[PDB]
Amino acid sequence: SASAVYVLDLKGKVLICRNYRGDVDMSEVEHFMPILMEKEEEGMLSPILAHGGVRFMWIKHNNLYLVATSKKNACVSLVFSFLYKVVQVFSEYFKELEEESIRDNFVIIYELLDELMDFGYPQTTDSKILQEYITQEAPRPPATVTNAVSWRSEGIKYRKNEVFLDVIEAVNLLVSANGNVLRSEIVGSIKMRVFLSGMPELRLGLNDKVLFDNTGRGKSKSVELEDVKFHQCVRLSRFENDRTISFIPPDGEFELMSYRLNTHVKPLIWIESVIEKHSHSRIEYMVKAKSQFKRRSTANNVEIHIPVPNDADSPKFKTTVGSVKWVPENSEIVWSVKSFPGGKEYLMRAHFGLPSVEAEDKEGKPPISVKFEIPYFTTSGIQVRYLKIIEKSGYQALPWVRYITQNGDYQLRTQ
Amino acid sequence: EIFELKAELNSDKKEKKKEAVKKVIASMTVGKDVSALFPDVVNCMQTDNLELKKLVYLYLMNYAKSQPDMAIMAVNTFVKDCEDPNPLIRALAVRTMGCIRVDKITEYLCEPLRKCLKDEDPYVRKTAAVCVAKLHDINAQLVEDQGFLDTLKDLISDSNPMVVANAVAALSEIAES
Amino acid sequence: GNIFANLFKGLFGKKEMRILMVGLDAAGKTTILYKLKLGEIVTTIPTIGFNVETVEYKNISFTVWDVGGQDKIRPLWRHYFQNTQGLIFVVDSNDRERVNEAREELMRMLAEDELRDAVLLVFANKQDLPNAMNAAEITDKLGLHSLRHRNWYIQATCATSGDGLYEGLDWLSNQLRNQK
Amino acid sequence: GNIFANLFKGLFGKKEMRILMVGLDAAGKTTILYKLKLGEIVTTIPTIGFNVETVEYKNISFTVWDVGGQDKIRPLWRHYFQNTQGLIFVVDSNDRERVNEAREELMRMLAEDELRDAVLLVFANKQDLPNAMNAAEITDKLGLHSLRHRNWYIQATCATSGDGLYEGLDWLSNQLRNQK
Amino acid sequence: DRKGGSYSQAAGSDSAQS
Ligand SMILES: Nc1nc2c(ncn2[C@@H]2O[C@H](COP(=O)(O)OP(=O)(O)OP(=O)(O)O)[C@@H](O)[C@H]2O)c(=O)[nH]1
Ligand SMILES: Nc1nc2c(ncn2[C@@H]2O[C@H](COP(=O)(O)OP(=O)(O)OP(=O)(O)O)[C@@H](O)[C@H]2O)c(=O)[nH]1
Ligand SMILES: [Mg+2]
Ligand SMILES: [Mg+2]
Repeated sequence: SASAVYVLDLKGKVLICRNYRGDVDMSEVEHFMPILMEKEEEGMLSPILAHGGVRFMWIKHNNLYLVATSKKNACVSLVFSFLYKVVQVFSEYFKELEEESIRDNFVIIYELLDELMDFGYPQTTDSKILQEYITQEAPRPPATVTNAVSWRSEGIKYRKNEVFLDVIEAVNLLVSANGNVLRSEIVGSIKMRVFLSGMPELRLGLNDKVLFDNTGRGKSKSVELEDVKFHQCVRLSRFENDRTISFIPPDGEFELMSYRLNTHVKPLIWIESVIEKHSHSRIEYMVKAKSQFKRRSTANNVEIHIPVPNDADSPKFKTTVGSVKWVPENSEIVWSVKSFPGGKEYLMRAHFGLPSVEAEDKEGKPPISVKFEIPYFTTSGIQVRYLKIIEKSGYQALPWVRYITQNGDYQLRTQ
Repeated sequence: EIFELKAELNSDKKEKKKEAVKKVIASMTVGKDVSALFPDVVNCMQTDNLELKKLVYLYLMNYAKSQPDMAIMAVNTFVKDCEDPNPLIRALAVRTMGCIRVDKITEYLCEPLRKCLKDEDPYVRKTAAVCVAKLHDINAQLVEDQGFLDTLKDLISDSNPMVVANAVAALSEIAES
Repeated sequence: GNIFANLFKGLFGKKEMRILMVGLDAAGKTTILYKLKLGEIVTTIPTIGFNVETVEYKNISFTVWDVGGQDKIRPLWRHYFQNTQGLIFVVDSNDRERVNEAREELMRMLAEDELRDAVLLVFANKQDLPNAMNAAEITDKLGLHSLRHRNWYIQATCATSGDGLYEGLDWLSNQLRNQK
Repeated sequence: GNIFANLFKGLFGKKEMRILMVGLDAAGKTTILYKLKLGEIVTTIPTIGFNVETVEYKNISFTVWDVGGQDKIRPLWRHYFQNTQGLIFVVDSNDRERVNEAREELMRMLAEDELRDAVLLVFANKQDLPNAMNAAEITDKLGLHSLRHRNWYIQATCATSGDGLYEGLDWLSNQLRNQK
Repeated sequence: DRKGGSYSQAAGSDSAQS
């Protein structure tokens, strides 16, 4: 129940404002900046502000804060969803999200803001559907918005019917300083770029554990996805009935399903780091990386970030494989490895100086995060079984998909 | 500046009227009090181009409470635009009518709202459902007198699931207050 | 400078001209404008605001700006007085009580120092009932001959039939254009 | 004689074929034909007469002639038996009392010496309720295996969903066309 | 070629489950 959706800037200036109900005065935006400054300076800053009887709930963008003022007991989740949809629409329409496009795309920005939400209730949020009625370079609105299928425009025709899938894995490990992993969860991400002719009804089928148990084949390798979040095109009723994933893919790249299940296996990359930091004399970084993944998979672009001292200077790196560079901007040692074959072991011996004068305040111990990305390796073991592409006209589709294994929240707690 | 903008907006050339409208829109967004030129922009409102009509409607909505007296010269334009064959124009007119916080303007907007309540276009139906809720929030007595509750209730039991959801949301907002 | 382009444009017709549509409410102004533009007697609700249209005849774009006769819109005729070259007055001969009000409104609108080049254009609307006056009784009652420096012309036009519209258009063209 | 034109036509597809749409009333025949032709579940009144349509798939014009299951139209199926190459039977598994009537009608229509080259095409209509039988119980009850010199194929098609229509069309094309 | 694993063709349905 937002009252006025406005876009701020880094200096407190409102780049663009669009009131939807008019119950909140436009002058309340000026007090948002002082309120945010006071909250940040006292540790009480939150995404949802409160200027008397008006609440300023907004998120932080790349360069401006999309604060949406409200007065009644409006749904905070609804406001956040509307802000996320607006950000996604802006990203789809404008390649950059900064002040350079706010002051240059006002003619289309105002129209998009007016069409997106009326009276504080959003009605259209699909960038592909919205691009057929609001352009910066007007016909009647498309029937897709009025029709039930609001995520697949009818009449799309292509020379070929090729759909590219992307089974991107997210290996997140929360390893404590004692050496044990506390939060070790892998979140799947099935992103597909559907490019076909017409409005095909995709019938996604994988080796799900529940599906295998229902069919009676609960004995082979099945992915045990604890949480499965289907897209808007995916029919919730069909999935709830008999695990049938039937939905119409959209035109372009979109996220169909987002699996999320816990992982009880050993980490793909094991980092054994030591800190022989002398008392204002020197420091030693005996960091050893052990690859627990399969030898057939190579972790391309392996970047194990080792947090070095903030005031360290004149550092020396004695490693074995991969270039080690210290970035003063980040205040950490970037153990960058181009190719990391499975089962490899890289040993590094850091050595940096330290000023004689002790620091005035503590700096903390940021966790060590690895950036391993091993392609063609599915940690969860989930493999796509079938993709039922059915069209009324009748055509031979050529579906494709690739499995990518990367590191998500794979941080290692320091000592 | 102001005189030049007024002269450009009071000309017979569309290429200059569009430029004047864009400059006025940019000035308001840049933080310029352009409410003094609201009566001048009223003459250049009924235009065939949809690009300038949206800017004029936005300026009127943002310059309606500031100059309610000068907004009395837009009821006829709204009534004329509420019957355009293009669903987008009708939806924009319905949205602008409900967005104008004028006590003397919402009274005459009941007829267009009633006409657009039973609109065949689902976008027109959603715009009418939103405008009914906006009018009820602005004036509950006017909405009750217009008998929009019965029309809103029948919206849920009709086709157009997006329009049905919009009507349900409008009914919930009306019942919330 | 060169005026070859202007001469070429004028060789086939370049002048357009303008016109105004003012008068009392329910005086046939909207119907007259519809007949001039389309050619049919269209029934419309009272003009709360104003109607803007154009008529193409004799190679001149006769733009007509209909103005309502409402009390709240009577003082709004000064908005159209800026950048206005013509003015058409629609009388209501079927309203004896409103004849005085229409004459007073015309006198008030004719007593402005800004609207001086707009010639008088009196149209006898509602010329279908026996109670309608002639083309001289209405002018005599309104005192059109006492308008110094005003070129007024009384023409009777029937809203239902449309007779006399061509004569009025020809008179307006002759008053506006002073060429062959 | 020369058959160059025939070869050129066949190089890009020349065969069209035919099809029949017979069965009991309210058996999904009209809905099945609408789905095959258009692709939507269209609600229509009972077929008092007949419906004639065509389907273009696999470069073959599959013309469908819907026939109602009315008592007054049951003996009228012999009119379409002349110049007919295909025949599609729509069963009603949701009508236990009408299953015997449908089987008797199919046996009567299958006992004609003129309709011999038309292969059997059993379509399991109304495949959306739990009471619908499988693809073998209905065939066993109808005795489709006892039809000597008849190439019958049972296919389950859902009127609301449309699944199995492509398989039935492919089977019909394979039965009609004996080429690569 | 493509970084992150070469794209592989997908099936149409569970042919072993009928
Ligand atoms: N039947 C008939 N009615 C006429 C005639 N001339 C004028 N009228 C009346 O004049 C009115 C004309 O109204 P409109 O054409 O809509 O426009 P208007 O003259 O400006 O009147 P307002 O909109 O109220 O300002 C009609 O409602 C008629 O009742 C005529 O010749 N025949
Ligand atoms: N809801 C639903 N109804 C079905 C389905 N299959 C068959 N029917 C019924 O079958 C009837 C089909 O009638 P039509 O499509 O008009 O044509 P028909 O099958 O030849 O029936 P007649 O015209 O009476 O001969 C419908 O009225 C439905 O009641 C189905 O899958 N879902
Ligand atoms: Mg009028
Ligand atoms: Mg039928």
